[PDB]
Amino acid sequence: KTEEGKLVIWINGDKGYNGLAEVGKKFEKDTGIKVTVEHPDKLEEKFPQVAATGDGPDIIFWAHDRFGGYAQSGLLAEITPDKAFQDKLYPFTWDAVRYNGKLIAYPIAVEALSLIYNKDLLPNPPKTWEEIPALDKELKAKGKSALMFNLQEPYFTWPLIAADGGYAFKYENGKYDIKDVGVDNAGAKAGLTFLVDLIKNKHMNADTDYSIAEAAFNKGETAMTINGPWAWSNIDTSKVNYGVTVLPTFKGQPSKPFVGVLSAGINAASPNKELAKEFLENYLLTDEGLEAVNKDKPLGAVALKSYEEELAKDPRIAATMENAQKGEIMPNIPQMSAFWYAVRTAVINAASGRQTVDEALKDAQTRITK
Repeated sequence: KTEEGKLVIWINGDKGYNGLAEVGKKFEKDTGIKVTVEHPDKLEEKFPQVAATGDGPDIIFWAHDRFGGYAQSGLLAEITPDKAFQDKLYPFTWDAVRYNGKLIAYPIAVEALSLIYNKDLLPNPPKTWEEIPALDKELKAKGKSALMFNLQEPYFTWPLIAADGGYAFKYENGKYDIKDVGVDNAGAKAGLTFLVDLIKNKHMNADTDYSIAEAAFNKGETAMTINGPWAWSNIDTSKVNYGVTVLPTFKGQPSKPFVGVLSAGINAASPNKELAKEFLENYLLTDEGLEAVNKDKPLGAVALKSYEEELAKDPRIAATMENAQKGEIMPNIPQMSAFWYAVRTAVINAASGRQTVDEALKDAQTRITK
């Protein structure tokens, strides 16, 4: 039974330079509230090493997948809810942030992507995706392109082959089956086959690099750029208007890309539970500290119906809200990491010239399981 008067924060994508700067000093100002502002970068690998000691600090924000799903085995204490829940909380948010009937994680950051569109240099029916690829005919017909992006990255092919009906793993409620995979079907096959025609009908050789494709996204002068809140290079007070819209449908069904929520939590050794719940409930959960990090400057939407209700002005929470309703939550299984060996042999190997999608993709399923 020991008590202390200090807490260390850990943020990796919150930013808030001036925001947290004030709130931190304002508390100690009373007569006993000192918070240490720290931010990680590569500590992701040190965690399992520096954790074996018992977790020094006790304040860190990270997505819910590797927070409420991994901590459940390491050393993370559950959180207690207040009246903000009964008040009017989005059931679609907490209903998914449950594990073994326990709430050992809370979301306080939405990370995801938008579909970029060009001011008015792309007239067409945004009801069909196929309308996009054809845009190259009229665009290239002069000396430009309506779309430009990578081709061998897990940010385009996957989201493109997902709008067909190709599942990855069997996840119900909050657990997996054993060998239930939805890749050895007609949905995944037809999706991997279409992606190949695009590369041949566009580059006809696939010679697009990062510096080559970066040229387009850099000047965003083409109706195809994919970016997120945590992938912007150099802010700079620009003066160019950009259009943010959500992806259409394919064949009749949308695609399943990435949705992200940051779960907050403390180690199963936090001092004073009542003092923690009180300090945190009024720290990063009120106009006192919240406005600091989410009002100094808007960037991420919060899990509050009351706040978002005025939030109608910000297009971050609104635009992403479209895909969120019809999207899939990131994975939380270690076996899924094996798929990396699949995508390389499926697209890369098959794109070489001595690998057929039949034996490459189909046989790949049986290999992963055995």
